[PDB]
Amino acid sequence: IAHGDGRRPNKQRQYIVMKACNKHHIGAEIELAAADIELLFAEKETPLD
Amino acid sequence: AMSGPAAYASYVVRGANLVTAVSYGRAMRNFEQFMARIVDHPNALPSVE
Repeated sequence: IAHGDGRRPNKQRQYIVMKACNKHHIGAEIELAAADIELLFAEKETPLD
Repeated sequence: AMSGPAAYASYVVRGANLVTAVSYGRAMRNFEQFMARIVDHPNALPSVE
């Protein structure tokens, strides 16, 4: 505001505002079986299999 | 010059054989012929013919 008393009136102003992202990793887990990875590829056998 | 079988005899755990095999962990042989002496003719005496 321009005001007319005996201050020092001040000129135009300006600002520098720096913002940055923040990183987040997230880590989970799956274990699988020995036999499951094995018998994923068999075929053709008895209706029990 | 004898005579005899030209092949083997099969055994598959198809059908209701599979059920007690998977669940109860004990199985049968010829489940239907096993069943017909219990649900159809339960009083049948042991006779060879």
